[PDB]
Amino acid sequence: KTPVTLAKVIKVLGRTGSRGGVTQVRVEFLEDTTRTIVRNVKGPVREGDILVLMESEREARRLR
Amino acid sequence: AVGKNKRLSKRVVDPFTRKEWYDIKAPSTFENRNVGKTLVNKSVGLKNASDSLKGRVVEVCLADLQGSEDHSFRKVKLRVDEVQGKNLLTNFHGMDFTTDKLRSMVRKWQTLIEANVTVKTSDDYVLRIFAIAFTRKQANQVKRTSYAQSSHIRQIRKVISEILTREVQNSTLAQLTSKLIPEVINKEIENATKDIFPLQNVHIRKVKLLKQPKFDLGSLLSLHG
Amino acid sequence: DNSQVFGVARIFASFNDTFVHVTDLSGRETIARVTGGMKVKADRDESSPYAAMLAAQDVAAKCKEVGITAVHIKIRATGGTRSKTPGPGGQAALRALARSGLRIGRIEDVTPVPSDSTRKKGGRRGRRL
Amino acid sequence: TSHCRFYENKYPEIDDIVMVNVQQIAEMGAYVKLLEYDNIEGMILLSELSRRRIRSIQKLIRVGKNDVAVVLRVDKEKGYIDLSKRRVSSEDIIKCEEKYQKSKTVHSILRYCAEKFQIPLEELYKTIAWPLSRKFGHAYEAFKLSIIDETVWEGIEPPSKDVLDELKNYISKRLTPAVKIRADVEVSCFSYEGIDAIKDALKSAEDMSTEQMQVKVKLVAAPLYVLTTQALDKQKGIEQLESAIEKITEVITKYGGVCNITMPPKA
Amino acid sequence: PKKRASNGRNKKGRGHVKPVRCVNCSRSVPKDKAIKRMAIRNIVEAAAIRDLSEASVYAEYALPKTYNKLHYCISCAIHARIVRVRSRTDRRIRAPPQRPRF
RNA sequence: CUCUAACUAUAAAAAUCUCUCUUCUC
Ligand SMILES: [Mg+2]
Ligand SMILES: [Mg+2]
Ligand SMILES: [Mg+2]
Ligand SMILES: [Mg+2]
Ligand SMILES: [Zn+2]
Repeated sequence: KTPVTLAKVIKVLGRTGSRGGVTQVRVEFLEDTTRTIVRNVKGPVREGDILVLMESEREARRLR
Repeated sequence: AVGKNKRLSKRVVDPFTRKEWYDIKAPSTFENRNVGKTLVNKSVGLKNASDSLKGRVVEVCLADLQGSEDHSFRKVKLRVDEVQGKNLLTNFHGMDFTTDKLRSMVRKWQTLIEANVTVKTSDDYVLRIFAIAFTRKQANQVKRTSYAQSSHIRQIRKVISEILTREVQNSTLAQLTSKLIPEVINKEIENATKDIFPLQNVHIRKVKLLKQPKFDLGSLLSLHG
Repeated sequence: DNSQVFGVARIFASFNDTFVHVTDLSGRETIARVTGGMKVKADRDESSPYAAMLAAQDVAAKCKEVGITAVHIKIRATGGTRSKTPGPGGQAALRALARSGLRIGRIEDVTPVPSDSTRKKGGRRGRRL
Repeated sequence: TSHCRFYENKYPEIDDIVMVNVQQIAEMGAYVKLLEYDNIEGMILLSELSRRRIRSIQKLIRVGKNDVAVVLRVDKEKGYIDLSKRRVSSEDIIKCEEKYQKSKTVHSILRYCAEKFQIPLEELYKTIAWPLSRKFGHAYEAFKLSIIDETVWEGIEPPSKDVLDELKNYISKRLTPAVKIRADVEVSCFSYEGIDAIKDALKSAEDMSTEQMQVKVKLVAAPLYVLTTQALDKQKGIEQLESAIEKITEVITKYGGVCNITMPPKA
Repeated sequence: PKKRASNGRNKKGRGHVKPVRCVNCSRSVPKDKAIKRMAIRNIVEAAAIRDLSEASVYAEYALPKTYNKLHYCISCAIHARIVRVRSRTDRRIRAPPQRPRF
């Protein structure tokens, strides 16, 4: 199948990673807007973007 | 992954076509007597399943047997002994606490007192019972610790031991379980040691079982329905 | 009860290669044993949350085909004389079990904790690293 | 044109061992071409490339050379492979070697056939190699049989009978083998007449020798008589040596001496 | 010289106590010198509380906690961030770090 | 002038180093 889902960030939880080049945000689904995840992003984001996810059960873990 | 040195030192089937479900029936001392279902191989003439069922020990939360949630942290093990066909009967096998509650009450700055007693009930069932109690900070104790001296602990152990012996030798595990459900032994043990020491959280945990006399069908069927 | 056919999830999450192993109430019958190392490549991420996630999806699918609709979680650490703290993957395994339609009842921790260890491996000075 | 994969389908299976020629290396990994199968590309990643710590890639991979690998995931829509290299057991590489070697032989033979007949390898493989692989699991055993027993060409349709004739000619030209089966018998005779005994023994030995394979009893030591045979069929020479041993036993049993055995007939 | 008048052990009048093993490196360390941390946590964290609540029978099921007293080593305690090097006038303070949250 | 609640979770490898030291009295 093609379970491509979307998720609009509601807040950005600083920038993580050893490189210092990835960030961590709290995304909320376009559907069921009470269901949120924490996810890692690689690039410039701000409050308002719509990420595309091929997963929904994954949660972000701080990169070391 | 998918790695295996193949150090071996299609005839494939689905093992669920040759299987079915039996039902677990609780003793009448509990309310929700419909416990659950158990998966079993299909009956074979050479080896009958009903032989294989007997001896099974199902582990069920006590609150799942009485509907309430005051018995959430307890747990009861039932023994499969008699199969009526598409429905089997379970006798009491043991009791235990949930580790969550046990660790929840085993806290610092108070002495835990443990009482152990191996006894014989009114019938020839032989049981082992463990009781656990915790000294209680008084409702006026500005002193922060709540420790108990060794003399108080030994006296409390003696009292709990004699109470447990009394309430085992004077009843059967049918009546004993019917007594365990409303944990009146806990209240009685707390009251009998009220003068010695406060003793918060007097509980009876891990009611073991060490022997069964014979196979008495009459009371087992009498215990159901 | 509305005939929720029950099982026990019985997760075992060591510090490597967590286990998801559902059984009936008795526990004498084992179905859908698929583990963490069953589904992930690196051989080092058997403990990873993704490993337990895929293992959990497989056991959920297999049990749903069976007929069992609700499960009882029995989380176990490696236990014994070992670390006995729950593995990283077990929590993801439980979350994915609760995701895939299955109903959840009576989470318990059943790690084998001793009244004492016989002897803990590593010597008196332990693992020097 | 080397194409038309060895197996009955152009795509891999989920667990197989394979061998690969590297074509290039990128930063995330190398998308390289499979040789156990025809040409389909797939990734080997650096994290699952080397056994030890990946300090260098030029020393390990050696682009343009042949390595062992396995396949973990497959794209069965347009063709893409996920492969592995660290998970090759000590036993895996040996059977990979033998499988690739037999495949390479059966590939080079039919590549010569295609080049001499100027017909694409696809049709030739579909007409000859595929039914033989169906019948006996692999065409090389069929080639060995055709060397020995010629019934293997019954029921198979070539594009033309000239193709079969030229292929049989190349079988006779290229796959020439025998096996040097050697045994050593201890002579222990101290009897009265003992040279006419050996003379009669090898007179009988060369009497039974078939036209296709020779029988000669070589002398290296007075006790140690060596028997060397060129097993063309690899199963009748042992019978030949056993019959010779029977004859020598019949010779020695009545002159007055005895003999012993050190090396029975062994390849 | 004495870096610690308490010598670190916190024994003062026993002579010998029974050692305990490290959770990480399994170092046989005396039970009083060893750093003990009581990890009481939730068997399911806030990351899955909503999911479990929606997908669980027994409405308002009080989910259980998990309790473990961890007996760390001391090299491990420095390395695993459990305990930190302190100023020489700050080593005086033995009160825990002021109630992380109220 | 009355008060005990929240939380996790990193240990790959790294050996050695030939000078030469110089005054404070208003
Ligand atoms: Mg160190
Ligand atoms: Mg010093
Ligand atoms: Mg200290
Ligand atoms: Mg003293
Ligand atoms: Zn340590």
